[PDB]
Amino acid sequence: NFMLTQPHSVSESPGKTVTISCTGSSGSIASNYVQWYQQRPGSAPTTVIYEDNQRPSGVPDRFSGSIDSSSNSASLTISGLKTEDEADYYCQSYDSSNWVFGGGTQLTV
Amino acid sequence: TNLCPFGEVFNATRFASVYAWNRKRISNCVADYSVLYNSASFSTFKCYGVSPTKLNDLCFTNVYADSFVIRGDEVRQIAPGQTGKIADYNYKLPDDFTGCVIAWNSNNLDSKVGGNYNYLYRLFRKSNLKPFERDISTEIYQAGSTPCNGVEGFNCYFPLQSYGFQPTNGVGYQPYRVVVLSFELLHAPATVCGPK
Amino acid sequence: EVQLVESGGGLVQPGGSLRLSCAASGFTFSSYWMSWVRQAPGKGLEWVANIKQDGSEKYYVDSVKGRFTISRDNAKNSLYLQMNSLRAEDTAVYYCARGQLGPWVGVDYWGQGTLVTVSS
Ligand SMILES: *[C@@H]1O[C@H](CO)[C@@H](O[C@@H]2O[C@H](CO)[C@@H](O)[C@H](O)[C@H]2NC(C)=O)[C@H](O)[C@H]1NC(C)=O
Repeated sequence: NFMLTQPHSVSESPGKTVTISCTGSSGSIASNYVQWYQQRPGSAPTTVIYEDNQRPSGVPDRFSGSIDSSSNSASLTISGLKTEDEADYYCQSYDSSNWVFGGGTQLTV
Repeated sequence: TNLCPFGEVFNATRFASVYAWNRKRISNCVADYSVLYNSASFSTFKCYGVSPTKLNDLCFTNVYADSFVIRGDEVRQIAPGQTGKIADYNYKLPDDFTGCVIAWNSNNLDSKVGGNYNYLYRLFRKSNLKPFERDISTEIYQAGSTPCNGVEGFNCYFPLQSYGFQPTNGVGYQPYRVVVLSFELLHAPATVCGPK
Repeated sequence: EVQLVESGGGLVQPGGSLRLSCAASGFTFSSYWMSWVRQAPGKGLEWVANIKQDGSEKYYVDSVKGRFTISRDNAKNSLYLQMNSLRAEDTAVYYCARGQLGPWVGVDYWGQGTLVTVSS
């Protein structure tokens, strides 16, 4: 029952910076790696950030994340906030012989 | 290529207590991390300092391995930084680790119906420990006043308490074997390294 | 480059048997884990199954297990998934996914996906 809690449509800023937080309920999310997947509806998704803080090749340096053990949540930060950043990001965490997935955050601009 | 004995570290019939954790070094072989991340029996595979993506490429001179038994509520206590009865007592980890932490559940192997009583732990100490120490002595604790001088009366309690392992409790109360791998490099030629 | 195309069946099949095959190319098949992820129309992502690189291990969740089987064939660089006894909530688009290091780090390359519709 490792349900992940994520708000919906929490990013309503045309500019400035973006912050998205996804937390866990059953246990500590800092024990295993938690990542975000950038998904374009009507198209194939791609990996924007993997592991704790590891940016894949070709991903711009604007995307960044952080891990906070006080609130048991993982954060995602976007700096540039261009028109290409329209996506819904799902937080994925590892469980014992199981995989979980977040609700998703529809990023509108 | 001579392969490092990763089998006996993980596939060990007997595991020591948390307060008496073993230490085994390995050198002059070829490390096989491909058997580690290709399995699914473990519950925690987190590597601090060294990313597991380049684990098969980054390679050093000495590798240290530990093994001890805890339960499910203090697996996060093994990580560097946080506190607890397994952090400020018994085991302790530095803040500059370049290694990995292994954790898996073994309930039937490490417990029976009658309840295990072969595992001990340091309940309380004079103070905290260094980033790497071993505590074997079973001396009686010192309260504000210590007039016992050899007895177990008031204000003088036994530091070792038996560990409760019964097969029908919750997930966090089940036994959890934990293996800690330590990676460091010295001014010496590399002994163990990734396959090519 | 990597090519991950599939030939799943979008034909309506209430409670029958349908097989999905996700072809792979551009990399060694018998070195990395394989997994399947499913998203409902208008809902979020969810996990269905995953399989070891040699086919020895396989895991599901409570709702999908007992009716879904999955086996890969590393000789022809392709994987197969077969399901039976479909129900109403299976109307979704199935994506075949590959693992970066195993079951821990997660997906690195995403497939195109075929939409599967079940109705009466
Ligand atoms: C610990 O023992 C288990 C069981 O014998 C080993 O798992 C097997 O390893 C061999 C070696 O490649 C594989 O061919 C089998 O498919 C494995 N079986 C299962 C069920 O996983 C395991 O490798 C051993 N651990 C180490 C570090 O060698």
